[PDB]
Amino acid sequence: SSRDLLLKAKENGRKSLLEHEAKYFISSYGIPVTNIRLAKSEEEAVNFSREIGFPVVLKIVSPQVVGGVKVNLRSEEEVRKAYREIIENVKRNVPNAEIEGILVQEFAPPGVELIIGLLRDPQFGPTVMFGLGGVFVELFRDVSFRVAPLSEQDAESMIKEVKAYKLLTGFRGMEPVDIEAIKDALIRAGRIGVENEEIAEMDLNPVIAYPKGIKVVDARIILR
Amino acid sequence: SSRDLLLKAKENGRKSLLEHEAKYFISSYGIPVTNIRLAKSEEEAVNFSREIGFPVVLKIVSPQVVHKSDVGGVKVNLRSEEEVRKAYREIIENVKRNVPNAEIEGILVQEFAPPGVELIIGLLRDPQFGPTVMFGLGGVFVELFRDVSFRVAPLSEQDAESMIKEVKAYKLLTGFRGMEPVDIEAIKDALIRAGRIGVENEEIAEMDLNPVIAYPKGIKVVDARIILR
Amino acid sequence: NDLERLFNPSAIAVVGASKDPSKIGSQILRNLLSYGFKGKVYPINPTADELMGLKCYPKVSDVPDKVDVAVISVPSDKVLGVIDDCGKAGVKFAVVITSGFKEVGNEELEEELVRRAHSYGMRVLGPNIFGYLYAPARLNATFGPKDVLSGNVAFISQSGALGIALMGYTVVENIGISSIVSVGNKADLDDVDLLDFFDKDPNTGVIMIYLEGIAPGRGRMFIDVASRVSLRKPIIVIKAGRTEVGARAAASHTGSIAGSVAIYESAFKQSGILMAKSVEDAFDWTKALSWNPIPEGERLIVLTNGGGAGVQSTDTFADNGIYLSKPPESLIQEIKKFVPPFASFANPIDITGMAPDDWYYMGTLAALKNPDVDALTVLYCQTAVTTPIGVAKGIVDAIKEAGNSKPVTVGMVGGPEVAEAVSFLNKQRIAAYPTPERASSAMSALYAYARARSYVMKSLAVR
Amino acid sequence: NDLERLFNPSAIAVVGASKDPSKIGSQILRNLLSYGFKGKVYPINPTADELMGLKCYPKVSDVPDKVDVAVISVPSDKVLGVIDDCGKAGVKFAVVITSGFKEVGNEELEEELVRRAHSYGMRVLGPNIFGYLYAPARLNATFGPKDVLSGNVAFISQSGALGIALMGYTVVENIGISSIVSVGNKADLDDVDLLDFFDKDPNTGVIMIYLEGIAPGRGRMFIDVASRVSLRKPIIVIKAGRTEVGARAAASHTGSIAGSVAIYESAFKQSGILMAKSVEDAFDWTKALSWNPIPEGERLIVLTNGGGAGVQSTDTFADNGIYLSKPPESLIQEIKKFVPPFASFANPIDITGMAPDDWYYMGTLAALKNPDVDALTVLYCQTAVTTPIGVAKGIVDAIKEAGNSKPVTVGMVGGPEVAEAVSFLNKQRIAAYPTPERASSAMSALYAYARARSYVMKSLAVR
Ligand SMILES: CC(=O)SCCNC(=O)CCNC(=O)[C@H](O)C(C)(C)COP(=O)(O)OP(=O)(O)OC[C@H]1O[C@@H](n2cnc3c(N)ncnc32)[C@H](O)[C@@H]1OP(=O)(O)O
Ligand SMILES: CC(C)(COP(=O)(O)OP(=O)(O)OC[C@H]1O[C@@H](n2cnc3c(N)ncnc32)[C@H](O)[C@@H]1OP(=O)(O)O)[C@@H](O)C(=O)NCCC(=O)NCCS
Repeated sequence: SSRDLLLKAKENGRKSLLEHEAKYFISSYGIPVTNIRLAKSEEEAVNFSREIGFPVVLKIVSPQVVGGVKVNLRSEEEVRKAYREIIENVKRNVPNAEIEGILVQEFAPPGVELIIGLLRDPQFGPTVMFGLGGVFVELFRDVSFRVAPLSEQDAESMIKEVKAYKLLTGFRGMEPVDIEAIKDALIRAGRIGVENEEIAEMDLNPVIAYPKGIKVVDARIILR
Repeated sequence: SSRDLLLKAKENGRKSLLEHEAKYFISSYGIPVTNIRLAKSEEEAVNFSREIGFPVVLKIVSPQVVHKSDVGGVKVNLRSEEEVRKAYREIIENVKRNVPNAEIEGILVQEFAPPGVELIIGLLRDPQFGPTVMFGLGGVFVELFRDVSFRVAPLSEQDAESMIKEVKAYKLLTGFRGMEPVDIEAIKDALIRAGRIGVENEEIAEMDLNPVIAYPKGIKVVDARIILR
Repeated sequence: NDLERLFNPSAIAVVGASKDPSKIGSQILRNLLSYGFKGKVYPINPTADELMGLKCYPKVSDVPDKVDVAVISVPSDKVLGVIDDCGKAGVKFAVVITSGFKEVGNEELEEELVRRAHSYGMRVLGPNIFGYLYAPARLNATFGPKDVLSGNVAFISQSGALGIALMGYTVVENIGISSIVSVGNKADLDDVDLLDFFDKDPNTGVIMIYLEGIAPGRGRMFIDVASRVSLRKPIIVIKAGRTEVGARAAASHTGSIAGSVAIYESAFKQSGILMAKSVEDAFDWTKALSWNPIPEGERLIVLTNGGGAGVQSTDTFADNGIYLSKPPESLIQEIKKFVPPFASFANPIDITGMAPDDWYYMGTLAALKNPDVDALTVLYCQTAVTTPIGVAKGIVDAIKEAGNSKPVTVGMVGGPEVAEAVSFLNKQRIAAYPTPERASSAMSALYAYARARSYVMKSLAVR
Repeated sequence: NDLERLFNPSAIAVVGASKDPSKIGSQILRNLLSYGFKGKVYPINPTADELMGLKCYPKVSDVPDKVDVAVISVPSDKVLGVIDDCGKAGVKFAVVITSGFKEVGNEELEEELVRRAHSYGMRVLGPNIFGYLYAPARLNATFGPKDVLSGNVAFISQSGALGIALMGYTVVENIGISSIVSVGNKADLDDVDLLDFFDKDPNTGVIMIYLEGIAPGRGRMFIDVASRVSLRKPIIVIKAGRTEVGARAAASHTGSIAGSVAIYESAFKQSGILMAKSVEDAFDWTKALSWNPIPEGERLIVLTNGGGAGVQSTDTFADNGIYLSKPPESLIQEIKKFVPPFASFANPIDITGMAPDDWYYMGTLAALKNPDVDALTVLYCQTAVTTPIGVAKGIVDAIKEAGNSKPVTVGMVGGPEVAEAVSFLNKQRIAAYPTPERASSAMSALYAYARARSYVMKSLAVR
């Protein structure tokens, strides 16, 4: 029934999942995510913001699509300013879209950023990619690949493959992170690719790693 | 001349140059540095900060305390002449209690240095090849990954340029997310002058230019360590 | 699908043989007969009634026999016609020498060839190949060299000219072959099908592959199969297109799109495959894996006369992630009986340059007998004090008198006499090389395979 | 510091020659006469009247002649004694074979040897060496092989056994030698002093060095000299201790502290030196640099039959930072006159596997004559259609008839017939190799040296 999300999307001609639907999906596979709900108004949002815990951040959720992001809403009375401002911000900057709502997102503590990817190679089919976030993939292209399904051995070794690995084993002002949780996530990522033929690619970016556990902060799922 | 700093130090049994003496020295070789002045009082501190521009950082300059940050002898981001006096006295208060009989040559006033791409320029003496210049990007890229390059002095412009491109973190200099490309020519210049310092001054055992900040135009050495022998 | 009848056919037909002995079909026919095929050979030609002293037939289906394999050597405009006759005759395998298919842009024709074959339950090798050879069946269905050295190495080649050349190179490098298979365009039968056969084949112990690319949607299966094979038999892949620029060059000559370099490398790791960057590496490793058991531990011992070769060896090993450890005291003391006190026992064990022949025998023997030694590399630098052949014989004797089976490579440096000694050792299936680095690279392949096998074992560990 | 009289002596004395032909001093003496030294040879022995038919003397100072060089082959406890006599006799160079100095911990003795020598204005080679050879003076003062091929390559070895072995290996690899110099412990004369001599020597065109380490405070001078030599003559260094663990191993066998690996690599770059990680690389490169001028441009052309070898070559070149470019249209048009239209002209230029012998001649000729082509690598895969020797001869003819001197390497793959063809080509000083990767690696060394020379030129540019 998690697949309902992929079916409803395919039904509505969409070739990707909205930010919140994407997280719900990977969460159903046991990959930890930052907790969220999608605002259907300010009233729903503030209570939703009241519902999941503070502080809370707001974004934009529309199949269409810039200045659509806020930060640190501390108070349920205070929340009201930022939503209007976004819907106030969007129209002046950009005119048209079906707005499913505004995302009410849980705050994520700072940590070591990671990248977990899923692509489909013509030869080998679903392949999982790993690398550390920031400049280490965007700039240096320091990534590793394993063809799914992933064994625990595959997961462990592809993590140690990357040249930025030492950023996981503790360094200046940063304690070592939970490698087991990363291995777990990499294997479940591969599982998502093997099982769902209708997923063309998946980007877990950024993923934050803590001394215990990890959190997917943003998830991107393209369809086909 | 510049060598007076190295001579007075050898005379006083010291085996390194004080932070300010190190900067005066490398500045005399044409390596741009973060602007600084030595305060001999409360009054002088205020005029120098007025002169250097705000905000300003203050430090104690004394041969006794090796690290100033945790002794409580450093005050960051002082924006006003009222802020410096407050910070000035607090340092002279922290200092006496943490060490009563340190010799205080004065208080250092540092120019605030804008954020940029941090670099490391080093000078070591190899048994085989003598004075050698080291280069690498700051932060984790040298401390953790050990991504550095070496060239034996004296450095030609060709040596300087290629040793910069040698390092694996080079692309952090050619522009990336939220950062414009930096002045590579200024880096080359500094690397050559660093090697010159090593060749000419036999009494220098090692030199660490760390951190060095790189901007779209020019660079600035923020901290300099010169060990003697 | 079972390939038993392809490698061990009762009857084989050669379509395209001619009275002209120069034509390729005739070259194949000549190799079959000379190599000594013990089954039935049926030349097929529109006009001739007798070729090479054998009754010829105008068509395969006119043959009063069940033909297992048909080697097709006729122009592309005639191939489909022969396929139908072959299908009608119930031949199970069509080995298509013919060129002019996907590699030259005519992909439409290739897909038709395979389609029509399958409709008769017939399988296609190639097309665009130089044939295949299987030593255990005395079967040489190629137009390459008429002979190869017998052994346990299977060679699969996606390249034509290089493959047929390397076939001849195996003789020079003293590599024993069990099979040569040109796979060419891989329109149908590919490396996965062959790996399945060589997995089962007790005659094949090592598998070497020149691989430019695999078909879309075939890679997952490739890993599953290769991975299980690697558990019992080492696989060496010479990857054509290890670079972006080389990948595109291979893509052109092949007539297919170039796959991701990084992902191929990952697949090879997950399969426990050793990737060679060059022909020499592949053959040097192949030779060592074909003639040695896997080391049971990391107590590798290097034996040398003079530090020069030892240091080159230490550097080479380190480049391959292999680090020598201090030798067993039992060994040192055994060697200290003839070696001067000043000599170095740090591993490599230096027995000094002026060491005589018998010292190689005693030292090699002592090392192999010792239960704390897993593997041995012996390095020799020629001097007037020794004789290269006497050293080689000393090593042979020490292997046989150790009465065991531990991995051993030899590196010999010197003049014409060393070239002879090295040749001599390889003739006895002892991995010997003309430099210390290459000997150290060979031993490193034994360890690389051990670690590759271990990777796959852990990868298949049950949850 | 002039070493003219060391390599070109009028008179040389061998101290330690004996009636016993087995002793090392006698082996040296036997090589001097056999190699055909035209100067005066003076055996020195306490008792003998005549060795090898030559008037022997009890000591060097009793010789009625000015002795330029003395080869000392006596135990370490007698060396100082001989040094004093040599000094008295005004000898300019003491070549000390004797071992048992700094390499075994007796550093005091070594420093004394050098001291006493210097007091007489005498220079010391070694100690702990196997001697030296200079072909242009028909001088073989070693106890290694009695002969070498004549050529323009100088080889300097800090390793004893490996060095003396590699001396013999040069013959097998067909490398023409101008000099062999064992430098051993480098107590006095080192690579800097020798580089200065070989700089001026019109007989030496390439310099190859087996280098374990340089003396403290000597590296700066090493770069100044080596960089200056690199401008006209390529230098190849086989660095022993390219790894931390290997550096330590080299340090032990040498008896000195290990220097920084990264800093040695930098110094070599600043000197325009090619660093080889293996003996095979060094010799493969040496062979190419010795027989070819540096390319004057980046217009490298690869010529092959079948893409297999071409792709291996493309991969190897790219690994060495060399990328092929589209060939000149004039060339394509000249070749298209005999090559089929479907063939690939992307560079590598594929002339198809079934190409006959003459096509290599025509294609090699067209490539060399074309003024837009700077360098050529020819790859050949043996097939029944060609003859390896006919291909080699076609290449020889095309080089001669091109009437120019452009860099050329050849890669040939096949059976015994290819092994002979390759030998044949190297016999005519045409760099030929048994695999495409090694031929492409050889050509890459020409370009690496060009770029290395360019590096030194720019560093020495006047600001
Ligand atoms: C080393 C490498 O490069 S390996 C690369 C892979 N292979 C290649 O490159 C092969 C290149 N060549 C080809 O592809 C060619 O088309 C070949 C080899 C298949 C055929 O070339 P040819 O021998 O010249 O073909 P040809 O037309 O002469 O036919 C061969 C014989 O088969 C006969 N033949 C033709 N049609 C038929 C048929 N339907 N049934 C039976 N025999 C037939 C011909 O009559 C001829 O015999 P003949 O001398 O009595 O007339
Ligand atoms: C140099 C070395 C070879 C000498 O060993 P050796 O030949 O047995 O030495 P000996 O004691 O026999 O002396 C050699 C000859 O010189 C003679 N000799 C000794 N002192 C002499 C002197 N002062 N003047 C002249 N001749 C002298 C000896 O009488 C002997 O001649 P003989 O047989 O007629 O008596 C040995 O000490 C050595 O270092 N060997 C190792 C070399 C090596 O490994 N080099 C590194 C490159 S691999």
